[PDB]
Amino acid sequence: RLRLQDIPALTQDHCRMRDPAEVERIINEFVIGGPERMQIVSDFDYTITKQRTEDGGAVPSSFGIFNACQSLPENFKAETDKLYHKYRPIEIDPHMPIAEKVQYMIEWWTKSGELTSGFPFDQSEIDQIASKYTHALRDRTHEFFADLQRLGIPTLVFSAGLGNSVVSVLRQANVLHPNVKVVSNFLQFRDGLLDGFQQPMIHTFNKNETVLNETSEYYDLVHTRDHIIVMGDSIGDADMASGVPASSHIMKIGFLFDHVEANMKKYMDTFDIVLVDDQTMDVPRTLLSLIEKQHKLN
Ligand SMILES: Nc1ccn([C@@H]2O[C@H](CO)[C@@H](O)[C@H]2O)c(=O)n1
Ligand SMILES: [Cl-]
Ligand SMILES: [Mg+2]
Repeated sequence: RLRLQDIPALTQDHCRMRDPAEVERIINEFVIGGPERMQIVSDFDYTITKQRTEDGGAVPSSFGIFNACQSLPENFKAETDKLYHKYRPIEIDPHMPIAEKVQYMIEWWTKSGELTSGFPFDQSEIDQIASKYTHALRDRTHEFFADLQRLGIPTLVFSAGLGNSVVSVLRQANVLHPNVKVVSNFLQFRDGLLDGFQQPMIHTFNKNETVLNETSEYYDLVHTRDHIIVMGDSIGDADMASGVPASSHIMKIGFLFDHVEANMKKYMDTFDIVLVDDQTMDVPRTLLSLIEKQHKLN
């Protein structure tokens, strides 16, 4: 019974939709269903953090947060810079198929894990770096996660980055509530020393059923959660929830900032909602608020 023209955040100029009718229908499904059937799957880097800071200030990735620590050997930032310079162009190569990218991404993550080995490391360094960027989350992220917790909605942060940094940022932002789980590449510690990352490897091209599916540990938390909101700033992010078999309705929300017109067609074909230069969580928040309205009514 909800109409799109009565939902202000969806009517704004930056909100692009290939098919507003299907979006409206999905929203109505969400609200009929209630919070108890809702689940969230969100990318971290430049989805939860800002692509454009209100200030001119730059925001580093999770890996960027790690690599900026002092406890690192003096060779580390050099070697990681070399690796990045090598594999980053490949990661964002439009012409290259994903089935060709995967090998090279495997190379990147492998070499990186092997780089981060043999020296001890303290979480508090990470924390010290991460505390400077709690102010760089999208506007109303705190309120968004507050909503999620209050509604008891399982929220997954699915990241191909460095989980320690992610968790540090989220914790220090006072946003990592009991309902929030993080699946990412986490540091592995052996006998007081680093030993790469803990299996399984999560790269940019397996943020999907190959990693998150019915066999996964997290599935038991959300096997009753058939209404999914997926949030991301990259095309790949759109398939993060492909491994949930009995999902009936999925709202795919994509945040477009870089190369707006070039990527607009792809993003519109990929996401149900495309948000252009939107550094807030006001749209997902809107959805949740409708769902909660219906919840109180019942
Ligand atoms: N060892 C690695 C592996 C990946 N990356 C970059 O971080 C992004 C995930 O947050 C990936 O998309 C990738 O660009 C990195 O900086 N260092
Ligand atoms: Cl990622
Ligand atoms: Mg991202």
